[PDB]
Amino acid sequence: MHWSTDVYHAPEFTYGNVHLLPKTSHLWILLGRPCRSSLVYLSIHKDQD
Amino acid sequence: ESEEEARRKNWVDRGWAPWEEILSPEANFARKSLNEGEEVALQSPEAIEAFKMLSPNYRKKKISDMGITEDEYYAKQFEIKGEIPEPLSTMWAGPLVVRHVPPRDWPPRGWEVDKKELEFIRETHKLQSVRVDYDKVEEMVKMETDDMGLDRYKMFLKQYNEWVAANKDRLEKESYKYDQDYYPGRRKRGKDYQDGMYELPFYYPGQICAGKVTAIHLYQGAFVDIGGVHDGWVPIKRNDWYWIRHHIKVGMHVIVEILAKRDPYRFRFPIEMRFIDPNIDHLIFNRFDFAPIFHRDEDTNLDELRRDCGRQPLPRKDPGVKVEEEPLLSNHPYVDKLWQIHNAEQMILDDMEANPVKYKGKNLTELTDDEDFDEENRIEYSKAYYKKALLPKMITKVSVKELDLEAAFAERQHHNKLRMEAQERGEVYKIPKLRRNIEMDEYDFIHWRRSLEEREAMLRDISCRRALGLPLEEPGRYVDPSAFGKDQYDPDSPLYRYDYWGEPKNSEKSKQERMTDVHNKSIVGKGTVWYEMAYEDAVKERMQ
Amino acid sequence: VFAYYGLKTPPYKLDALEPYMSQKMLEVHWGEHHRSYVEALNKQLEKNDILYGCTMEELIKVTYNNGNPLPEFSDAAQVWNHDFFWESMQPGGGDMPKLGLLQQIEKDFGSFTNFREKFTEAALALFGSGWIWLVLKREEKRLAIVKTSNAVNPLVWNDIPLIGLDLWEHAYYLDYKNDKAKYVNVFMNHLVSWDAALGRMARAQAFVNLGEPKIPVA
Amino acid sequence: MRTEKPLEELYNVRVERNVTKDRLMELGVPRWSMWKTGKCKLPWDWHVDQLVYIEEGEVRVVPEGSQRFMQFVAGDLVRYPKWFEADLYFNDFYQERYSFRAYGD
Amino acid sequence: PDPLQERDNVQLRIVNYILYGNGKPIRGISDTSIQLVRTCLVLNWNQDKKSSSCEEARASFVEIRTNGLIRHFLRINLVKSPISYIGKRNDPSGSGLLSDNGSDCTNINPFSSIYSYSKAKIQQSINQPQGTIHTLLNRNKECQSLIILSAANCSRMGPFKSLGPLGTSLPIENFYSSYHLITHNQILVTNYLQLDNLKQTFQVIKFKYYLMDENGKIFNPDPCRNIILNPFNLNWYFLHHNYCEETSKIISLGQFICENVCIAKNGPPLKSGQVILVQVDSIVIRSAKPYLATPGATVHGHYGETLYEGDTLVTFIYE
Amino acid sequence: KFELMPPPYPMNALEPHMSHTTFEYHWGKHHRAYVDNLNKQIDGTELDGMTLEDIILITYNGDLLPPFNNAAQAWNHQFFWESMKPSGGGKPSGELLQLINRDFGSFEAFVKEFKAAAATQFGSGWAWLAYKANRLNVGNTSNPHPTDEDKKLVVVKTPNAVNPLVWDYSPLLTIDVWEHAYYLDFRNRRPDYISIFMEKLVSWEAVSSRLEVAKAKAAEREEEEERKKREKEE
Amino acid sequence: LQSPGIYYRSELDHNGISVYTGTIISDWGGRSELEIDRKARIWARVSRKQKISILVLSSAMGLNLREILENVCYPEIFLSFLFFQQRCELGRIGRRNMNRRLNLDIPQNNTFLLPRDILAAADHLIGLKFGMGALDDMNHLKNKRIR
Ligand SMILES: [Fe+3]
Repeated sequence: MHWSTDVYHAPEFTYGNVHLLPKTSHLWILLGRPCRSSLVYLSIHKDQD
Repeated sequence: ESEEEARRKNWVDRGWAPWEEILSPEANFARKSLNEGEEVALQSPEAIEAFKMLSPNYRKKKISDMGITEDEYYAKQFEIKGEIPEPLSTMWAGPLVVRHVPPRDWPPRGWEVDKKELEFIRETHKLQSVRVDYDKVEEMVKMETDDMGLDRYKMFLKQYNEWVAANKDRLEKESYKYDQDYYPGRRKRGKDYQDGMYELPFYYPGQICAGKVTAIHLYQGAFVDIGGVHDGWVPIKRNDWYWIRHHIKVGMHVIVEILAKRDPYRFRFPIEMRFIDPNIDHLIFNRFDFAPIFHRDEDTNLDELRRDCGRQPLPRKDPGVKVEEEPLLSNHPYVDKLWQIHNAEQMILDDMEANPVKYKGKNLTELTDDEDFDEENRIEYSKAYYKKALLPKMITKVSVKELDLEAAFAERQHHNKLRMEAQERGEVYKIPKLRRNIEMDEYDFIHWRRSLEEREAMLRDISCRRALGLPLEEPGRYVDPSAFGKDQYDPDSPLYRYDYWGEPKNSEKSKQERMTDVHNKSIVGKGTVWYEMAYEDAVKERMQ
Repeated sequence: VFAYYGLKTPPYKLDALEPYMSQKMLEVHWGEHHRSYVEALNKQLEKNDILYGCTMEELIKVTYNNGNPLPEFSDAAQVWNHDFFWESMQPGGGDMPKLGLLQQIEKDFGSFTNFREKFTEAALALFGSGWIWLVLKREEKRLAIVKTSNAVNPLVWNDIPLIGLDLWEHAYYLDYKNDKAKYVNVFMNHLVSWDAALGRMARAQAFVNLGEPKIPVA
Repeated sequence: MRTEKPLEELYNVRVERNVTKDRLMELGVPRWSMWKTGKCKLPWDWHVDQLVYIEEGEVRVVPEGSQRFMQFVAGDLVRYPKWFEADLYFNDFYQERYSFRAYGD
Repeated sequence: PDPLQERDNVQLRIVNYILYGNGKPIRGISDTSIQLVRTCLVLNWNQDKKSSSCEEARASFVEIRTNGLIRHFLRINLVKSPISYIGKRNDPSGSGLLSDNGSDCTNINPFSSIYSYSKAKIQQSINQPQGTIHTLLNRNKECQSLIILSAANCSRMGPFKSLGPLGTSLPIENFYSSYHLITHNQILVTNYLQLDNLKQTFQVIKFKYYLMDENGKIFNPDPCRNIILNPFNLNWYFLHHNYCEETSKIISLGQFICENVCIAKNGPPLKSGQVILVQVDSIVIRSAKPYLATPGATVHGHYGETLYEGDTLVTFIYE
Repeated sequence: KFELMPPPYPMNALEPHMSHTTFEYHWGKHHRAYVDNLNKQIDGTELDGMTLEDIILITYNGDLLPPFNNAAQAWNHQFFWESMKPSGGGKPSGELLQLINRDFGSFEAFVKEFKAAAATQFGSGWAWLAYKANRLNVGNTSNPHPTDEDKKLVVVKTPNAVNPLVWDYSPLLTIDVWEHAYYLDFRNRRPDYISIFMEKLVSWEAVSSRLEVAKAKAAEREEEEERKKREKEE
Repeated sequence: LQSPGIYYRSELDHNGISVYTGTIISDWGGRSELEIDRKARIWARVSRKQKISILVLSSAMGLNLREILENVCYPEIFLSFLFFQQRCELGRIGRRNMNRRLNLDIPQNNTFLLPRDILAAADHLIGLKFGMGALDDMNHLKNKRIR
């Protein structure tokens, strides 16, 4: 996800993922392939590999 | 929390940045029109302007009202808003005094040169320890040339020229073979390769070099061309390019300092450098912990990759046992291999004694039992054996080529002749031990002595390391006691298993019934056991 | 054949610290103890050419081998260590830090007096030979006081060192026979170099950023 | 890859080939322990150093999870490092002279 | 009998119990005599104090086939529930039970020709996603996730329309001076350096190049001007890094470009994405898709979370 | 509690080789400090009066406990003084020679080894000569085929403040390679100090005395083991 | 007929926020609900009374209070908040449905209602109360089983 402006940085709830919008804005989805790596995989698989 | 605090948190951890987000007119109108309401008259000035800008003729008239060319409006569309930083200045600390020194790692692995020339080249490393007073440098300036002494450096150059002419084609072939597509950081090949480019061995950490910026990546960083076959890389992460992009532009001549040189096969960017002339050390907050590597198809073992790159070991589960508080090892690997051939020799001797007709006519020194023995087919496993119960079975094809029947024949012919006369004497003869058993015991003894020596050395090693402050276990392997987690736990208390609820101690399956059945059939009676002792205790009582 | 083959004479003269460290003592530590180390490092680098073509900061880490040091780790560490030490002391004396280093000490250790107390405590608590260091941790971005073993230096944990003291006895036996606390106090009062520490922190700021970003209002 | 990175230095296994007997008696090779084995497979995890002076045969050491091995001829002095996990594959008669050493000589 | 006994976990015990119950005599057959006392042997593995452990043993028989003969030998192995061993010296690898498992290609003998043929039989592995591993800074606190950026997510905009090592700094005698850092930073100079250059007058010269030979003599054609000696040719050449030219690009880094923006009449910036790479003749754009949200809506998620396919992004409350 | 015990030799001119000053600082100041420190801390503890040798073992606990260091250094410091007699040096005579000859080849073999080991110690340390009469406490410690010649004399280098007592070997001879000992005298020429010690100062008889004490210790242990065997049999 | 599992039906409430009630169906047909008022008010409908003391029910299951407050996510509202015949006997399909709806990795062999199941149910309910959740439809064929 990505938003430039016109989105409240502080969430409405303390333990939630909900973010209200003060004004109209565009929400972007930067395409990518998600993966689920365990603690063993993160020892060698690092950034920009 | 507060909006400011939230934005701060985001910038620090997530990486938010208010990018430009160039929009179309149709969209600009959508963003500046939905703020008022629906089917309502547009009262805001910017909304009316965006509504009027939906016509091409209106835009082509407004661009002429302000007197701008057709390309000027398109250039102004991609304009950076917000506060722009001040132009940075270059404040040089003092005189730069340098000296051309050949690299310490000049001769690559596998290139042999004359020893005396390499000695005279490496002699220059001793002279680098002397200090120079920078202030008095101006005083000793000599404008006359043709008096500088650079024989050593020259010698290096001579060697270099030879090595490039020797290995250029091989390096280009390897680059074409292992690397498929070109990327900033790989070897310049094809039309991009001009004769006269300094190859990778020429460079060494600590050299200041001048170059131009040829590429800018948001996630990786800047790429500077230092006049060589391999480009240079300055690590700049994703979020810093909001402020660094105003000071670093493609095509800018910059001065850089090489701080590390790596292998181009494993590492993506072999030369990583820092900026000297456009000093931006106050705008880099996100940094790389480890250099990028290639996860190729040839490397199948992750441990070899970790040891080649230099990263931490693969973490494993933390064992609760101690290396010192555990029993020794008294089982030699040759025990099974000697036991099987000993039993085979005994059985063959017994079979030859039972049927002397087959043993007769053939010399006992050499007996060709089977001529179709194969070492590859020595291990044969067949799970069809269901004589007593359904269980797997294995077959071992022992070879008579190495069976030492010479001494075994004499031993058996000496033991039977005495056991028969002992039986005739009214006594029962129980053979205490054989030679093969003695050899197996000696193997067990030497293995036990090896383990004892190992632990005797470990008891001193632990002490000294503890005293001098050295790690007893390899750092990076047993660091996580149970961070790896959420595994189903057999234990009830973790809640991964059931605990009595309203007294629910009942357990599914786990039938003890099947086990009870084999016990019941043989010995149904629920009698009280009288004698109860281990097999070792039984042997001790028998020998006593 | 030999790299790093140089004693790298200190910035000051051998008699610059005479009122506190006699000119003979310095002569011995630098002339004999240090020189020897270099010679043996050169003799060990002549045999192994792979470890010859490596920088000092990389040679130390590659010879440490993550707990199982190679037979040439101790010597190279010592050479580097000693060099840092000579430069970690300046002629005259050290009264108090300067603009940046004093602020960072006040932020990390609370105050400069508490910093001196903790430094003296860590120096006196060390047993045997070793060194005491004032380092800058990268991932934590703060100053810390770490005590090490005979030859181990903070370069093995990727930490930038700023000030160091030699607690090996060879350093103090001649003028301060067995009053090691005195030697510490002298080194902290009239032998510590804060300009060198400030310059090294300025150099380290190119690798670890000590500050807060400029967050746009958007 | 045209591997210029052998396993003798990737894994810190220092091997001295064709050692002279004067250095052997200087270290104490003849006054060490013994170990004999034919064709076997010994998975072993090291806890201390080990100077192995092979005497009779040949030993091919295979580290954990690896497909490439390192071979030691009968005239080599091998120093196995600490925290080493390997699988020694034996093929024929083998004899050695070992002495486990702690931190320091 | 063995002098050295291993500390095995198998505890074999012999239990002898009376046949019939006390006080009740059963009828005795005339043909077969009754067995007053009997004995039996049981195999029970070690039981942990925390949880009761059972002897999960396996029974198999092995036969020595030599000279056309067979043997009757039964083997029992108390195999533990976890295949993983605490240490490698205590590995169960030294055994073979079943040949059904064939997936263990790694068990191929390196001396056989099959090991050499498997190098070419197993082609280069392409099952991997073949992309740059892009970590998540937002997911650093929680379980760290990974984004694989590949050619399917990035595109390239085609049209869109001396140098070398100087030297190595020598050690400085007056270490007190801050000459070690070659250039100061305009922002951080107020921290490590006193305002001496502000009170005094700084020199008008910026770059001073002094080249020292192996004998220790400083040589430079101009006394303090900018002349650089190139390593390969050893010829004094001016840098001219400024060259009285400025390089700028219309498309900056990080800018989100929508479609139908018409930067050029030839090529449109497709994929509606962000510029991640800027070169001298090309532009790389990472694909993205915008979503228009009305005031009062709610975005489900933080800044840089991973949104799988079919996940709720925005909730609109409409009549 | 534990108090400084004077050196057996006069420690004045007993050795012209070792200065009185060296003795005064090494023993008078350093040894005193270790013992005093031990006394200051051991007070009121469970180990108020336990023999220092036993106290060492208890405080080794892998994790060295707070007083281990002071204790060990004190004990070791006293072994040193015992090791050197006034006029001294020569060759071992008596049974030591036989053991030495079996274990290492000649006196000239042990001498070379001891000298070498001492030189290679890095940092503060001690050098030890010991009898291998140890016995593990985990698993299959007992030896089948127990044989004479399984006990041997070994040279052991130690890091600062660790004595072979912790691993149950038999201390016999020691050199203080920690710098306090030889600097004043030889200004860092450590090999010399080692050499002088092994020529002019080693009273081999003192070590031979301890040698036989140790032999008896071993014997008493296996005699007690025999007693235990009888218990479980009958 | 319906399949055993948790459904998280959002019953409309006249006063305050909508009450989120999660019904756990067993193999026999038992029903155990969990309600949520404006406050935490985590109560069960198994007992005759409206409040069945879900905290006391979780404590009586055999789990430690510290582990109970440490395992569940968002421990702030958990700390602020102050049968085995047919209910625990979940079927083979019930375990699969509960592992699919929730995020547990309990093996398929286990067919008993573990306390971790109730813990995760309460966690998902209190998360749905904040907007992090998704309701279920009982008319969906994936929620029904064909005999
Ligand atoms: Fe020193």
